[PDB]
Order: sequence, then structure tokens, then C-alpha cells
Amino acid sequence: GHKCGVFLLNGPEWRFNRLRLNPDVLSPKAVQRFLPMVDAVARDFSQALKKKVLQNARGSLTLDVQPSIFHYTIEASNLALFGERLGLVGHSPSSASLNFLHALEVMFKSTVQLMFMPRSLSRWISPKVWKEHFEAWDCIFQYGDNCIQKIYQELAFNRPQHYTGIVAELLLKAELSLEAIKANSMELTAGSV
Amino acid sequence: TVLPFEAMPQHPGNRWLRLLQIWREQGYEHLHLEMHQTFQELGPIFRYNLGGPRMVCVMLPEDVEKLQQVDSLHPCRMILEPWVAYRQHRGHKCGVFLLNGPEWRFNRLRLNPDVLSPKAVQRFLPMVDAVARDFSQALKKKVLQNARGSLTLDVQPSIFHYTIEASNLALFGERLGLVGHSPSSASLNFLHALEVMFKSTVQLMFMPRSLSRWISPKVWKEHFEAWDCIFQYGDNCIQKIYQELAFNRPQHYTGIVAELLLKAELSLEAIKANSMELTAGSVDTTAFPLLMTLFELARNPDVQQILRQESLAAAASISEHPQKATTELPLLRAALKETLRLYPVGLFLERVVSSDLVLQNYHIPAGTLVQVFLYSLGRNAALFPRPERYNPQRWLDFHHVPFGFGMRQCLGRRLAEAEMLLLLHHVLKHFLVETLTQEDIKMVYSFILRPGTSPLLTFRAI
Ligand code: HEM
Ligand SMILES: N#Cc1ccc([C@H]2CCCc3cncn32)cc1
Ligand SMILES: N#Cc1ccc([C@H]2CCCc3cncn32)cc1
Repeated sequence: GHKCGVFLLNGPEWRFNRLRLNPDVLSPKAVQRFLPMVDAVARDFSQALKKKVLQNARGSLTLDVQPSIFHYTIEASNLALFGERLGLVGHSPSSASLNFLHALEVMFKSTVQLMFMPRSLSRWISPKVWKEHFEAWDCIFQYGDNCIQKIYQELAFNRPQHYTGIVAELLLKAELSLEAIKANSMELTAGSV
Repeated sequence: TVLPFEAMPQHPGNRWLRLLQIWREQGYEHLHLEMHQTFQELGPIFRYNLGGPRMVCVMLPEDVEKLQQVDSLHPCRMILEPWVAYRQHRGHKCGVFLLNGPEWRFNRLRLNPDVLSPKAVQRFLPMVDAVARDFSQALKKKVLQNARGSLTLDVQPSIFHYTIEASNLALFGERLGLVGHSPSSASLNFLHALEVMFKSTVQLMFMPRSLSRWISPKVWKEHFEAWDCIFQYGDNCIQKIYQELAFNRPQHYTGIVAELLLKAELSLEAIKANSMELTAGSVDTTAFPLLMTLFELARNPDVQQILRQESLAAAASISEHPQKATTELPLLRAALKETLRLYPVGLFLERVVSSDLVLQNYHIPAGTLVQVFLYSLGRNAALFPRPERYNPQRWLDFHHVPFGFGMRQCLGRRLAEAEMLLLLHHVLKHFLVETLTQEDIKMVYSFILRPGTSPLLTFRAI
């Protein structure tokens, strides 16, 4: 019963959505506000690596950086988007963050398995892939739907003067319906990783 | 004038059809509601067909007062089969919560001075205060990491870990690492086991062991396995302290249990049993009321501002002497009572009557189990005008009995109060509590009464 965000829309619904999203997501003015938040996180990343690095006699650290990079993008995104700092740079992955990387992976995998046949074949030829596909999006939606509940409640009580992320500007303007803000808020939260 | 015990209205139900309803559903989560809607329809008092055994359910302060007059020297409450059974299966002694008679009284009189005595509270408050402070400091470090300077979360986990941290410090002088860090596997196992233990208590306590023996044999296995992990959390705690105090006696204060050990007026086995009850007993019963309070404050901004104002007022004097929190925060003490009026953790008081007595003008025969139902008592519109309204001032003036009464009334009462009192104190001086969730939280019975849902709270630092 959800609405589709811009990534999934065609026609006039799309344009109506997109034009209310540019100013706060894409514009040089938008950037000017969320870039210092992004920068803080990126500073934090390097600050955390350097600490771990200087603990070694050889002043180096050799690792798979994929895990920390993925958590970097989740942090910087959640900040820019939702004004929130999750503790995912220079600290372990949380079970929520890991469950979400995993769901996105499955979602994409299982996206490939369904994309290429019409619904009426996949229906009975691969029922367990639909069941799988939907469960990933359930997990995905739960995550992003967390962020929204948090900020939605926060904003019901005090409407800040300073900049606190992209979704705030969105809610505050209320140019878009709540369902629309939700759908797009989800796409950015899934898409930004 | 006085009427025969059988003149009393009867509860409609069966001890048998409820056996099965529990058998089937693996619980009895609506008990409180069902009991409430039975008082509505039958008046302040009714008997239940236990099938020979006599039980009466009452809801009036009038009737609590009558019941205390009949507390003997050895007030009895019903033997709680599954819990006692675990003690006999493992040969451990019983604690004050499970003892009756002379053995009860011997234990109780040697536990009051260090667990409940206001002298004791004066020694352990300042420790409790430290955990309460550590809790708001932790919250405020996180809150201030967010741009809107607020955190919106489910607090239940961290509330539960507070009551473990504080209890353990009050009790053992041990500061586990549990506030402003993550739950341990020892923590989550303990909480899990406590919950399982309550759950199974319900599944077993409504039918005799002869029946449950073969009706739910693995529910018994579940209960014991739960206790096993509970008695292993507690024993670990005691073995630590017992071996410290064998090697030297401190001259300063270092806990409720230590005082007991140093005095050795009770045998090691007796101390062991009681510490167990105190360790298991000081977690869920403190944490739920505390949670419930945060929620009523969250949904009564006005009552919260009064409380904060009186906590900013008392702020400097209290940090200077934490032991003063009891006398500088009466409005907050009241809110607690108000929380418990509405959300009484222990649903019932109960007495197996030593003497004939007369309630609501019926004859009550000796050896009758009289249960008092607090959910109804405190929701009795006629005694608490606008009962559905959260109003601490109500208590500023026998209507407050959620810890019980007489010699038997909760031994952890003053510890429970201090832990809730100090946490709220520090949350209020640092944060505004907020929710959009203004609709009532459905309570639920598994041995204790507890929120079924956990509301999403926002903590905004000022
Ligand atoms: C809000 C918190 C609490 C509430 C509402 C509560 C409630 C009660 C109630 C209703 C009783 C029945 C007493 C009677 O029948 O007269 C009781 C007894 C008891 N409680 Fe609590 N309790 C709380 C917290 C605690 C804590 C924190 C501890 C441990 C430190 C504890 C340990 C005990 C013990 C050992 C008894 C048995 C006392 C006896 O039979 O003499 N309780 N409590
Ligand atoms: N919902 C959603 C959602 C999840 C991931 C994306 C990602 C992955 C697909 C290609 C792409 C372009 N821009 C972002 N994306 C886009 C949307
Ligand atoms: N052992 C034990 C034990 C565990 C939990 C409790 C709790 C739950 C039952 C009602 C109550 C009153 N005071 C504390 N409690 C009491 C004893």
C-alpha cells in the first residue's frame, strides 16, 4: 500500500515529485548545507583509521576496507538525509546495519532473477524468489521506516531553525504528501549505500 | 446481620476451562481485564470455585485494612508450587518471598535492617545516584551527536540494564559495565530467563503438579532450565562477594549483601537464598513501573514540567547529598505512586487467612485465600475521581498498597523507589520526554503485569 518514489515513477506523478525534490536534494543550495555534515563523517573515518594505524610498529594497517566503506556510506547518508549520527564509523557494524546490507544484496540478486520474465511466469516458476524478494524489501523498509518515524516524531514537537538534513527540509515544506515523502525517503535510504 | 460465605456472588468461570485456556494459549495475558470486568458486574467482592478450597477476590481499601488486622505473627500467602519445587529439586533454601511461618519471620527480621531500614537507604542511595547519573550522561552524549539534539528510541533495553546495574551496585557493591555500553550475553540471558520464568510460572501455577506433571511435562523443564540460568547469574554474584569479604572486611559501606555477610546472623544458605530473590526480584518489577512513568510523563507534558521544575529546584542540594533525594522530591515520589496506582506490577495481594474475619458483610472462614486486586482498586472511579487521569497531586495529602502491607510488605520497596526516583530525577533535569503515541498501552499478564508494547520516546536535551 506504499506509493512509488521518483526512481519508480513515470509521467506527471514523477515530475510533480521530482520538482519538489530537486531544491532540497540536488541543488547547489542543498549541497551547501549537507556537505559540512558529510565532511565531519569523512573526517571521522580517517580519524578512526589513523588511530588504528599508529598502533602498529609499522604505522600501517592492511585490511579489506569494504566493510568500513559500506558503513561510511550508511553514516554519511543517514546524517545528510536524516540529521542523525549512527555510531558506524570507527566502531563495529551493528546488527541492524549488517541486516540491511544483506537485504539490499538479496534484493538486487533476486531483482535480477525476476526482471527478465513476465510476472505471470515467475509466479509459478519461481514462487520462492518472490517470497525472497519481498522479504528483503520488508527488511529494507523496516530500516528506512525507522528513520522516518524517528524524524517524524521529533519534527512534530520542535521545528528547528538550523539545517538538520534533507528529509527535514522535505517535511517542513510539506509540498509533498506524507506518503510521497515516505516513498522518496525510502529510495534515498536504500539508494545511497 | 452477617452473611454465610456461600451467599457471596460466584465467579462464572471454571478452574477447569481456564486450565485448558492456559494449556491451549500458553498463557493468560487478559487475566487483569477479566478480573476487572468481573468486579464491575458482581460488585466489590466475590468467591471463586476452587472446588472445595475457599478463595475471595476483593478490591477495596476498606477490605485491605480489614485483612491487615488479621495478619497474625506469621502472615501467610499461598505456597507457589513451581518456584518452591525448584528449591527442593536442587536442595537450596527458600528466601523470604517463598517462606511461611517461623522460618519466614526468622529471615525477615534479619533482612529489614540492611534492605529496607531508612538507615540502609541512606547508605545505598549515593551509589544508586551514581548509576542514575551515568545513565543521563550516556544519553546526553548520544543526543548531542544528532543535529536536532534529540534521540528517539525504545528505552526498555537500556532501562532494563539500568535496573540491573543499580541493583547490583546496591546489592553487591559490584559495578558491572552495563550503563552507556552494550548489554552482555550474561545480561540478555538473564532477562530472557526471567521472562521465560514468569511465562512458565503462569502455565503451571493454575493446576496441581499431579496434573501438570503429565499435562505439560516440558513446560516444567522450561521453568527449571530458566531457573537454572537465573540461579547461575545470582550464584556468580555471591561467590564473588563471599570470597572478597573472607579476605577483608571493609570499613566503608559496600552493599546490602555485604552487610548481611559481615553480620552472619543468617546462615550462608539463607543469605544465598535471599540474595537470589533480591537479584532476580529487582529487575522487571523496577523497570516496568519506571518505563510506565516515562510514558505517562511523555503524554502529560504539563505534569512533566512541574516535575522537572522541582528537580531543577532540588538539583544542587541533591548532587551535594544524594541521600536527600527522598526529602527534596516529593512531587516525584508521588508520581511513582500514581504510576503504580495505574500500572501495578504485582497484580494481587494475597493472604491465607489465619482467623475467621468479615469482609463486605460476609463470613470469611479460617484458612481462606483472600486475594486483593490492585488493577481494580486503583481504577475504582469512586475512590480515585477520574481514575484514567495521571495526577501525582492525588498523593500530596491505605489507598497506596502496591508493595503490600504489614510485616510482609516488599523488602525491596525502598530500593525500588530509590532507583526509579533517581533515574527520573536525572532524566528530567536534562531532557524533555516526548511521543506522538498518545493512545493507552495495553497491559499484559505473565505473573507480573507489564506493558505489551513499548512506545517510541524522544529525548530532547535542554
Ligand atoms: C515497583 C517495584 C516493586 C513492587 C510494586 C513490588 C511489589 C511487591 C508486592 C505486592 C509484594 C507482596 C508482599 C505482601 O504480600 O504483603 C512484594 C513482596 C516482596 N518483594 Fe517486591 N515489589 C517491587 C520491587 C521489589 C524489589 C526491587 C525487590 C528486591 C530488592 C523486591 C523483593 C520482594 C521480596 C523479597 C518480597 C517478599 C517479602 C515478604 O514476604 O516478607 N520487590 N513486593
Ligand atoms: N528504493 C530504492 C533504490 C535502491 C537502490 C538504488 C540504486 C541502485 C540501482 C541504480 C541506482 C541509481 N541511483 C541509485 N541506484 C536506487 C533506488
Ligand atoms: N526469586 C525471586 C523473585 C523474582 C521476582 C520477583 C518479583 C516478581 C513477583 C512479584 C514481586 C514483588 N517484588 C518483587 N517481585 C520476586 C521474587
